[PDB]
Amino acid sequence: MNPIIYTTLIMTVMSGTMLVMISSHWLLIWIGFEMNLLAMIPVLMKNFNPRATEAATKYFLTQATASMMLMMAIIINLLYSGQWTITKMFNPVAMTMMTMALAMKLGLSPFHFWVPEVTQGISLQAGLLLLTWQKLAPLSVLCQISQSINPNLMLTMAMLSILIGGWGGLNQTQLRKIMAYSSIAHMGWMTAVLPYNTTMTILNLLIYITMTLAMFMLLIHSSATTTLSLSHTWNKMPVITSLMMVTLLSMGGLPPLSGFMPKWMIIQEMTKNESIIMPTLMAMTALLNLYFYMRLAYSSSLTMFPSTNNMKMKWQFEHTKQMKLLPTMIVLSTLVLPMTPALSSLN
Amino acid sequence: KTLLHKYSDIPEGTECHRKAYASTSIGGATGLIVSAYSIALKPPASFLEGVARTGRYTFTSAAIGAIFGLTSCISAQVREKPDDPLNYFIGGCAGGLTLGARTRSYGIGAAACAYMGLTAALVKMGQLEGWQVFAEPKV
Amino acid sequence: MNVLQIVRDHWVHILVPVGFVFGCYLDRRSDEKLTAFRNKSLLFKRELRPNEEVTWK
Amino acid sequence: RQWQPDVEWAEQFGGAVMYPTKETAHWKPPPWNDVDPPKDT
Amino acid sequence: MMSGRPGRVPLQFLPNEARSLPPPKLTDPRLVYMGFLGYCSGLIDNAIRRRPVVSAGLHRQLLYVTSFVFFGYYLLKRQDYMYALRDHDMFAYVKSHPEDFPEKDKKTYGEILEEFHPVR
Amino acid sequence: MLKIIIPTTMLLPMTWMSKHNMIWINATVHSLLISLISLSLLNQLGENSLNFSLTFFSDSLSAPLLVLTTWLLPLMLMASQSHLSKETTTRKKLYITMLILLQLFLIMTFTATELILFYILFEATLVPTLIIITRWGNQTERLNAGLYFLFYTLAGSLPLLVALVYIQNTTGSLNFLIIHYWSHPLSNSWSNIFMWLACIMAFMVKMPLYGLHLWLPKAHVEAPIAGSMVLAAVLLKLGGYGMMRITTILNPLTNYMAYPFLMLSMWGMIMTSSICLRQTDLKSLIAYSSVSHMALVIVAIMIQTPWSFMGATALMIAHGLTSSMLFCLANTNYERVHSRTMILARGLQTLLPLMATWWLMASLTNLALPPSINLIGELFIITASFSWSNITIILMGMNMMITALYSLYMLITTQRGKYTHHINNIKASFTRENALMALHILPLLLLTLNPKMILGPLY
Amino acid sequence: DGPEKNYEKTMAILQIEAEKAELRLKELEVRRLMRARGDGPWYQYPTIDKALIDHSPKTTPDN
Amino acid sequence: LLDLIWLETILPKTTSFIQMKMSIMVSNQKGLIKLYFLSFLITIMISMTLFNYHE
Amino acid sequence: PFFDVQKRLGLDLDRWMTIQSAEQPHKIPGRCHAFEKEWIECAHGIGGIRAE
Amino acid sequence: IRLQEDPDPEDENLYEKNPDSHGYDKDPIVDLWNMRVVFFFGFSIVLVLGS
Repeated sequence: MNPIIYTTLIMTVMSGTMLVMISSHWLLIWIGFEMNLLAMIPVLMKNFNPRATEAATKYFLTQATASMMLMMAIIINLLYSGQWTITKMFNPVAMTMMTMALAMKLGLSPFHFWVPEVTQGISLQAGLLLLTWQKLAPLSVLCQISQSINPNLMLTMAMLSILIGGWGGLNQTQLRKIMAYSSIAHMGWMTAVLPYNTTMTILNLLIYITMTLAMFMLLIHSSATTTLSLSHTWNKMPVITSLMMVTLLSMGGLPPLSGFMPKWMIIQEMTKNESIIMPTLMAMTALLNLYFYMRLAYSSSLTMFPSTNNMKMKWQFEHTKQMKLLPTMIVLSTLVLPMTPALSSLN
Repeated sequence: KTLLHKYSDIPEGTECHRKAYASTSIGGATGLIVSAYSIALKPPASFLEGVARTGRYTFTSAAIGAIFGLTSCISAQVREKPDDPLNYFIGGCAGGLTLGARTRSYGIGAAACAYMGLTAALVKMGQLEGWQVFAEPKV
Repeated sequence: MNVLQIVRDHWVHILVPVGFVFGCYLDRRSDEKLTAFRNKSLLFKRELRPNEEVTWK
Repeated sequence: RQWQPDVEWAEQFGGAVMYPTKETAHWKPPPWNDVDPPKDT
Repeated sequence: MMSGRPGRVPLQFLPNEARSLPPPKLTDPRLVYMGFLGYCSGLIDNAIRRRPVVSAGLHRQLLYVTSFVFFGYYLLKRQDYMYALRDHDMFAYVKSHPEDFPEKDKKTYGEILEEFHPVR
Repeated sequence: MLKIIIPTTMLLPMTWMSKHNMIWINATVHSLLISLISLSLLNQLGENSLNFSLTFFSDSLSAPLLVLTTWLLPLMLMASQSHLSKETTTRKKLYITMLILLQLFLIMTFTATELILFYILFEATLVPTLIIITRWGNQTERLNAGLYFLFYTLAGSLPLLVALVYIQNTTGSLNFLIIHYWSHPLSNSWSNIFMWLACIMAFMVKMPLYGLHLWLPKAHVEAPIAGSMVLAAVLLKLGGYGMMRITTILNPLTNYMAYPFLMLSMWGMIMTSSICLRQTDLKSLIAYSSVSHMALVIVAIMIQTPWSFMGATALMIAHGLTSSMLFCLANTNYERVHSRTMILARGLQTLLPLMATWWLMASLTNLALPPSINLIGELFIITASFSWSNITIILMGMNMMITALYSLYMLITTQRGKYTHHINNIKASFTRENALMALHILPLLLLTLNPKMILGPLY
Repeated sequence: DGPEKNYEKTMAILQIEAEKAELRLKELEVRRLMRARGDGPWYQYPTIDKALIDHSPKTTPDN
Repeated sequence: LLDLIWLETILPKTTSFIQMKMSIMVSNQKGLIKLYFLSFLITIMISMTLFNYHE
Repeated sequence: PFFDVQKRLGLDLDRWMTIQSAEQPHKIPGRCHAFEKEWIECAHGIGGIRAE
Repeated sequence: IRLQEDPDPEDENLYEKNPDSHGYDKDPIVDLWNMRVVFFFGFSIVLVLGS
């Protein structure tokens, strides 16, 4: 693509997301989702292989279906209230339609099937954008309409997301599919506390985006998309694999790392609401994510896999480009737990 | 919820036929849902193969429900203990044993006896003590 | 002899001692914000000696 | 010396999935460069 | 909770009523940890970029440190103001609703009968 | 506690900034200096605790544990520097960094005034421990050992996290002092029963309780020597210390909730002592013996008497020292014959006389020979159990008999008999190894002169 | 130092820890009441701003 | 019997086996748009029916 | 809005179409203008919880 | 060859080059000083003065 055209398409994706987050009118929110999808489709097809084309097609189908359901929910809400302002929904079935549409856009468990395939089918930069920036708009809408969501529907979808992200990621040797299933589990963690405290959702989203940015930038730095290709990285740049190991430990929520903060805060906020069984289930289920994170860490940094003879060529060469803000992303994703009370700034 | 309401409102250890019917209905409904998802995501090679898979899943789940209900209610009325989680534990283990019979495997049967019995005992405890699975927001 | 090498090589030997003194000083400051009951307990409180103004620090 | 993974250990993770069953026997690892060859013209 | 609070003007990191609280001290332990985070970021930047991690680019590590401390000071102010607001609203609500917060009648352990459980 | 914590933190910059060949010297010197400083925490008060700040405090329970940790670090360093001689400078510094991080986490864990802070610090110990085991262990089995240790601990710990935040929401505080002074009796209900289980199971799996112990043989066997030292000496004691702290909110529910655990540990001490009689791996035998002593500690904590708590404290200290000594003694033979099989190298007393003497001392302490503090702890727990129920004397006497049998059996098979004919590489004991055993054994015997220093706050 | 200092410092520690426990319970209660009743500064969810209503004379009189 | 076999079988081995089986059931998918959207129809219908959400 | 840029910058980006009692072209009235006006004037500034 | 791998090396005897080896370091001077600092700070200070 033309660098100017790619910059414009990226800016249009972000501007659709911003239109979603700054509008008080449902039509403009729908417009923002539309603009985001329109600009997003070409960045998925940037490399243009049949895998990229299929990933873009599946993404388009799911997002367009969700957008039509969202518009139908808006129209039912208007039919019963005459209201365009994004606020509590005045109709229950419109609320159900909207919740399902937003979950399908996010990729929650009953609508999760697109996330692994699309993430695998696109490049690591496209996947980084897909699993970080594309979560903002639906989650912001959900935080705005949280006072009218059905807690049972939302909590069901979140628990299923955690379970499926844990189980699906257990079987993966592809790094992009592992990232997608980790993303499903983390979206479940975000959406479980959404009925109770949207500040916890924002906190968890920020921590997850930091970890995902760090991990995807480490993968791009490594040029690895399979677990065996990553197993060669120690023999080229062991610093990258050790940083990746501490980041994976953070993703598993191991104290004293930054990834433990969202789980701990969400468990506390849930127990404040007489919710004890669900947090226990969620914390226990996250051990699956931690298991395949630990498998990746074993294959990458904690042990040394066989290398190749052609790796001696790569030793005499440096990186042409350097990932921006990667050291900051790594420090933020691992070391920020002592700063937890600053979460009140998100209030 | 009416499917669960009709099971819940009839007291424990009484009218064992009605409670068995309600648990059978819950089992059949759940098996129908799992059959729907299985048919959707792992389609058969023919309509009759799908009908057979649906009936197999549905009968397994309905038999688990009927067995759990019969054993739980009868052990409650026989011992005069309708608030004891032990009747629900016996029900869960009998459900695990009939699931093992349906899969015709002793290992699945034993593991399912343990797991489903403990689960049903926990459910009885949560009913008695007002535990919430989805707690409505308050604070 | 060779003072430059000795002070450029064994300078790390000051780190743990001075960390110990800094820990002692930080322990000192922690007590300064825990004096809401100095000379006020029902057990220990007493009148100050004529030039005395506090009972511990 | 310390045991380190060899080829037989590495190839547990080089498959299509992590737990090979019969329903994934036909699955192959995807292309190295993510591109599939063009079909019949 | 705090989204629809009255007077809460949009996109305002510190409101003007925050200037009534004491600003955080310069040697604040949290601010020093912010600076430490910046220093670790500089070290990791040297490591990833394949430079000597301790002695390469002292201006860059220094800038990491000062920018981290700069953001941390304002973050600390906003956090402290949010907690001050929380306490302010809690005390106002307890005051306006005395019936919800009764004055509990205090009793001594000499008149309170606590059950003794033997360990034996 | 900052006069202890900050010097330990300063070990990291000093380690990373020291010459490649001054690494072990510098770390050993300054960790011994920190251990000297930690001894001043043994000046305790009869009634109150040493409440330094809002976030750290010390009492007679945690001070001996802190001293044990700060003492273990230098011995670790002496044990490690042999098998890590061929490693790179950066990797040696990383190993030292892991050990320092573990010590710092343990120090803050034993002094944390708040329950959630204790939880985070006690969970933080997993990370350097897991790194040590899986990166610097010797066998392919270290990976599975790491997974077992990690997931056993976490399956225990997460329900504890839920219970702790629930307790904070209902009681208002997790502060240890507030928790003690505002103690409410725990009623008999399923809610409280499961709160008890959540509060107890993490420490149960950490000790470990018999039946939840299968991670320990793997982890203590596959780990490098320093890892085994810490895992046996200080990491097991986290469960006992935490159980002693948290049982103050579990009464009178502990009266009947402890019956399954009392039965499990009372019979599993017999079971694991019997397992030691047939272990063909020396390191595995030493690992399996930790389960029996920790079962005794479990019983002592579960019966909740002053004598039981005194015995449990003394037993934890004595077991830490003795188990680390035994692991080091096995490692010295492993570094010669490159195998953990016990009947591989026999008749070692006629080749390594002073090392055979060290072996005899270690076996005698594992025997709980009086007046060692091992015996003091075991006897106090036995007396408290006898008061709890007289029939406990059958099982505990059986256990001390079997313990004698397997300890002396290990001594006889490794040290006595005829040397192996084809093993011609048993070099003379280095000054470093003899000093390691001496620094294990001398403070153990000196504690007999002042036993109240390890008898806990109920003395 | 003398026993007095540890005694007094324990007293101050206990005082502020007890006040923090009390404040935490009170905050939880205030939160529950505010979320249930909507008469506090918290949980104020937006309603339409009434300055958006046009009160000008319309084309028809009955509106 | 106890340590190497049944204590292994009860907690860690059976749990690991269950997780592996669930992983196989969840992860192995045909990759077909058609089946995914049919399952979506099932989920949408269930949310508007017995799962009491729209009511 | 999640980020009320309009109320910070004083801009009316989409609030003009948000209700039918807002200003209309040629002052054409909404069919439920009085009803919406009364509900809005009741519910103004007391929060959604109270207004419900 | 099944892969290009180095053969397992033989363990080095600290006594072979240093009969006076204390077992701390292959270099005799740092080995001697490691022994000295270990013994002094452990026995002379922490054990005797600590006790």
